[PDB]
Amino acid sequence: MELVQVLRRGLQQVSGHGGLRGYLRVLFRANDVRVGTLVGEDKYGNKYY
Amino acid sequence: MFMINILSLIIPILLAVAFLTLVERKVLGYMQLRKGPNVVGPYGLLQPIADALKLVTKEPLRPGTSSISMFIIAPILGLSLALTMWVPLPMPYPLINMNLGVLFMLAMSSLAVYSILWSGWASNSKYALIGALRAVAQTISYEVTLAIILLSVLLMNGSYTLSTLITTQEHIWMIFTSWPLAMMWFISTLAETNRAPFDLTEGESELVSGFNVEYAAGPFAMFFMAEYANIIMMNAFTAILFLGASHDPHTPELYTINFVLKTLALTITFLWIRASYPRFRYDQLMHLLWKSFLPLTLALCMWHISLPIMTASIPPQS
Amino acid sequence: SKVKQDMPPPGGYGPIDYKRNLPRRGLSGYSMFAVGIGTLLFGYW
Amino acid sequence: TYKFVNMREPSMDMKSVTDRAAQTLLWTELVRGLGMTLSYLFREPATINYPFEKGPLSPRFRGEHALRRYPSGEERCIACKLCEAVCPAQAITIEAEPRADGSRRTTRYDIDMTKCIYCGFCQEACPVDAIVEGPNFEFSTETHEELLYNKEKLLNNGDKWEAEIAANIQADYLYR
Amino acid sequence: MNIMLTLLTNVTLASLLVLIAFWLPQLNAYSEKTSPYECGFDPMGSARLPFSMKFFLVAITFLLFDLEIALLLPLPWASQTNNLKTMLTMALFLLILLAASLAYEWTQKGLEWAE
Amino acid sequence: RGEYVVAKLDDLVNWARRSSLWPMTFGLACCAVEMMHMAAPRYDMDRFGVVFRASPRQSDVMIVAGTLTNKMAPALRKVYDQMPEPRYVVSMGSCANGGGYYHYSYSVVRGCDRIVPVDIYVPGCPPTAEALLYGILQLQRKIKREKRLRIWYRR
Ligand code: SF4
Ligand code: SF4
Ligand code: SF4
Repeated sequence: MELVQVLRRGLQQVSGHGGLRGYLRVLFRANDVRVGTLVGEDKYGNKYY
Repeated sequence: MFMINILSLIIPILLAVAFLTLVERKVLGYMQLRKGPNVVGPYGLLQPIADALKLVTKEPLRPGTSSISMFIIAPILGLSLALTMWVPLPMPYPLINMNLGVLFMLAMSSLAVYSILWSGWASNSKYALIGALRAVAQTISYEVTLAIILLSVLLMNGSYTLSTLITTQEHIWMIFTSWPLAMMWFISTLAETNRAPFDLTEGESELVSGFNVEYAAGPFAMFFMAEYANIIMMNAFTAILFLGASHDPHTPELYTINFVLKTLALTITFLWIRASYPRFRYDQLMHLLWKSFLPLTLALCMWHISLPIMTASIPPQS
Repeated sequence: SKVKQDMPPPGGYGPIDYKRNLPRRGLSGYSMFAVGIGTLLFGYW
Repeated sequence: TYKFVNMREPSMDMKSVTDRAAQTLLWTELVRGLGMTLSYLFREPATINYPFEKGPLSPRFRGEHALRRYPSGEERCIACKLCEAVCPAQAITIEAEPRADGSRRTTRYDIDMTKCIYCGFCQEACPVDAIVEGPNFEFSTETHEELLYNKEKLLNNGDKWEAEIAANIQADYLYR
Repeated sequence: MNIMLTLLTNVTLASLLVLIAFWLPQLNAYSEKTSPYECGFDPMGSARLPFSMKFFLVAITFLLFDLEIALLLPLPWASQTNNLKTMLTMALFLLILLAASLAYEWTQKGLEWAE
Repeated sequence: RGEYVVAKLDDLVNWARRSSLWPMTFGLACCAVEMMHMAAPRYDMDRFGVVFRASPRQSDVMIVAGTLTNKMAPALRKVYDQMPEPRYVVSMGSCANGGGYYHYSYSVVRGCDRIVPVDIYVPGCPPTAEALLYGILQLQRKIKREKRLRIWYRR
């Protein structure tokens, strides 16, 4: 059942990244698929995960 | 619409070769703990486009110490033969029903020497002149083993009609009857396409590239296209020859799916072998076939010609 | 304060394996030849 | 003591010869490596997403040189020229002078980054921790002149990478 | 027609690829590019000299074996004959002669890549 | 007008060049080993479309990795002179950029620039693998800002 579990997690990350638009933006710009906790934000506009 | 079918044969093979240059760089890297190309588009899907554009718009240098006629003809031969050698393949309904399809394609398989020799000599470099003869000797000395293996395998099929080969297998995978033979055949295929275990022509210590040294940009990329089209073509040949599949005439798509899956699996085995094994030496390379492969192939051919007679199971001629 | 620095734990350290533990796997040569010949024979039948 | 590496000669019974003949004919060690590489294919790929993720470092990391300054804002360099006498590549050049206030600061303090070999000898030589090497390594330039630093460039480096250098020194001065 | 049409399509397609390859890009055409290459140097005064070789024997025994491969090619059609016994003995003769030629090649150096 | 079409076309071309630069290795000293570490699993140069392995005939960028001595200089010169256009040469390491530790030697040239044009100066002794990789990315952004056909159309 870990296969359907990882399928569910893969469909969960598309929700974690602010929906389809945010997910596609992250995939195309940052070459990343995973979502981490926002540990901080600098003045210039970079999110630290 | 015949020409439309032709184009539907060439063009998809061209995209297949193009994305093979991505799947190899991904498979190899993952085999050696590398993520592979995933920056050009999603999961590196767009990467083959960029390198192709670069090589098209890269400067093609004319070899000053060369006769341009062969410097241009050799890519023509290598590429055109590689694609037209896809013509008689048994897709559920093969494009051209040539009565001697297997012999047709085996004969065209020998023609790659006729690009190798002109590339190696016309470019006029030491690495080129060495690698031309070395690679020529490789491929010609393995073509014989390919020939006896093809004959011995076919002696149970019935004829040289390559469409009836499916009808030969139908029940059981043909490898189950000729696994000793296929094990040689596959390896000889690995030798004929000049792959890392058996390449011997690149040899990036003493041959560097062997034949594609002075070739640059487009004519250079054409030989890669030939090389990584022969990969798919011979893996597909082996796939049908030994790894049979079902084919219901009312549903042609089923055999198509099974066959493409077999071809992908065999190409992945190609990449699998190259990602692990060391590279042969010319001494051992020809020792492998002259001393070891050829006697076993001769004996197996004798076995596979005597077997249908004693079992009273000669295959149907028509 | 007492002097302290990067030191091994008081119980030393756990053993570090160095012997080649290359695994052994595979049927007997007779078994391999037998299974190959049996698959062959089924194929010919 | 010593161990002989390859004296394990094989036996010659029927079982051993059959096994060796099978391994030679029915390629086995070949398949062994072919399956090991498969195990490495399904594993987790070791790859760091640059530049989004950077490699791990240490507080002792030696990188771009920089000229720090006291909490009051005054530059720590008293131009003792110890760092110039220490740099094995002689990439450091100082000219000193009695300033208007008087404190002997450097009229000229330039480090030839193309001559520098990034050893950290200057910082350990400095008796006031004036010269230091910041954690920055992201200063790959386009022109050779861009690399040849000046006193003002070193001061700007010390004023940009400053919280970094202060934090690293606070975490490392006890070791040194 | 059909088959010939496929061969024509493939050769013209290949020629378009080479034409775009050799014509589209732009080159400054400066002289020192023409200097040949060998791992950093140029191939001195060679890459066309007669090639003192030894595997010529392997090259020629290739052809000598290729004739016999051509001889044994008709086998799949030949197995469909009434007098199977003669076909069996005589094909077996052909493969035995293959093996005997290889063996004489073997013991008398021969296929042993000359030194 | 023509700027739209020519800019889109040359943007396509320079993107294709940018994501498929092929290094000509050329490691002379410890900078070579650091570059090799940069192609190791961790940083994985091969991900970015860079291929590390490249014969000098089929290559886009030379990394002068290590000290360049007098005896080497003619060989490096013949290698670069044969390099097809476009050819951007990056110099890694203080030794290759200019002088080095052995700046005041007798058989070491005082910089790759005195031998061959340098497009990106990568500092470090050695430049830690990711610094090299950042220099490669800087060259990629340089290829992004390329206006060949614009200048042709606006010559
Ligand atoms: S690390 Fe600093 S002190 Fe050492 S050689 Fe380089 S510039 Fe001079
Ligand atoms: S050692 Fe420190 S104080 Fe002395 S000249 Fe160098 S930077 Fe200035
Ligand atoms: S710059 Fe440093 S690492 Fe590079 S070659 Fe010179 S001494 Fe070696």
